[PDB]
Amino acid sequence: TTILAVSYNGGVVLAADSRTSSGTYVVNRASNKLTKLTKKIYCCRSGSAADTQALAERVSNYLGSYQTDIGAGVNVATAANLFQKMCYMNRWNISAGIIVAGYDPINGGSVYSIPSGGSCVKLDYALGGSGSIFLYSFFDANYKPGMSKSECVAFCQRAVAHAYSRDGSSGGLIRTITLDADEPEDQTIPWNRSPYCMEKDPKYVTQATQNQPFSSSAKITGNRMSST
Amino acid sequence: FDKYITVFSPEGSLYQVEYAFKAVTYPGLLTVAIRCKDAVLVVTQHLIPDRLMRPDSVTALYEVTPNIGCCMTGRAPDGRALVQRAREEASDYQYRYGVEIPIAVLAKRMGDKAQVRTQQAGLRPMGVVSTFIGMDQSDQDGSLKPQIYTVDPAGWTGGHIACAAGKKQVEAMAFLEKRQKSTELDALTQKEAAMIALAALQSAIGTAVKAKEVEVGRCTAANPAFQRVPNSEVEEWLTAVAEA
Repeated sequence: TTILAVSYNGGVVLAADSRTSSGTYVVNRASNKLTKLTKKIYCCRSGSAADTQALAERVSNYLGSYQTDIGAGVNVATAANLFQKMCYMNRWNISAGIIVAGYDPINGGSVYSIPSGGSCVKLDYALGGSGSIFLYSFFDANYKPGMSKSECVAFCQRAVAHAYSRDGSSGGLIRTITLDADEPEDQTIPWNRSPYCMEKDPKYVTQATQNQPFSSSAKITGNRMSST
Repeated sequence: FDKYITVFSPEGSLYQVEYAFKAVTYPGLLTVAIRCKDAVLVVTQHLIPDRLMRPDSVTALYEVTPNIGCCMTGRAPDGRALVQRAREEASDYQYRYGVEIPIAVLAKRMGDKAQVRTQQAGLRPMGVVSTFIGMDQSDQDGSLKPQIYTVDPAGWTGGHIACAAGKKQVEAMAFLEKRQKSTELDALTQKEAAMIALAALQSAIGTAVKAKEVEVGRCTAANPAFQRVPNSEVEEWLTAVAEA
């Protein structure tokens, strides 16, 4: 899993790969890990599909009740707070990295990370999933904040692609959604138009030279490609 | 002895339930609801005699869910409480089944809730008539049909084409029956309907209404969410009534 969210001026992007794996087999290659909580507030789920689907459904339910009751929009902080509560109450029995991100008119776009222990941290961007370990340096090196919506979408797609090109546990599509004052725009990049992969990076086209032919010299030539 | 507790009288009637019906008319407000081909409207009086009261703060219209409105008529705080219960019911239902509660089910469950108060002693029946409106998806085509379900303090639940509750609910009804012999009410337009509703309200309460003395709620096939109709548009219907 690779999930992330990034703020831009006036909203957020969420992004995720689509793969759900039972270890080394892919049970679902088109999962949707961007889960709607309210109209403009989403979570990205990582960890146990079961656990995260159960919490998201629970929180989305509570939040719809709550919106009907106060007769007004919900804040992202409220959604994060609830998520945090539930994640923390059940921290021993669930595996669950969440990101809660969305747009509310009081605070603009926000991002909260709620990692396994049930901390809740408000950030500019957040990463989660097994694939996130690959993006920390990518962000450190290549993410400048203050990006436009469209730049930010493309950057999150790149970021996911980089992650899932190295994490065996992430893969497939890249789903994104933006969340701001306007209508949510979901997007889905199929793998074969991924903005990065190792199988198409020109610096990984030359094969490692492992299968040298038997020679009278130490000079390395190439792999032996043919018997003759 | 039977007048004060939920046991049967010798005639086989439940006094406290009958009296709860009088709680419906006691406030002096009338409500009317009506469905047309692709919408449903509910109109209720919204009387603010106190110049110092804040009109937008008092209402008898309530979102139950985004796709179900209701209008409570009667003892206002009892209505507010039923709304809470409805809301809970609707939300427990969405959690359990993953779908928004159909309005006829919600009505039925609120009728069950009321019925209970008439059979278990020492719970006061809520003195309201609840009127849920909403759209409802059909299993054949998937098209949305508009619905009006009432629930009354006895727990009697019903679907309606048009319905009135509150003071002069009889003279309102009589007017709509009469206008149902002319036209077919489910072939009307949201305008012709609202006109009928507003005209029925006006007939019953014996006065012409202004826009700010009503509050109107609506669901439409196009936009199924339940929405307070803005005053501009109620003014235009009220103009269309005084004329034609």
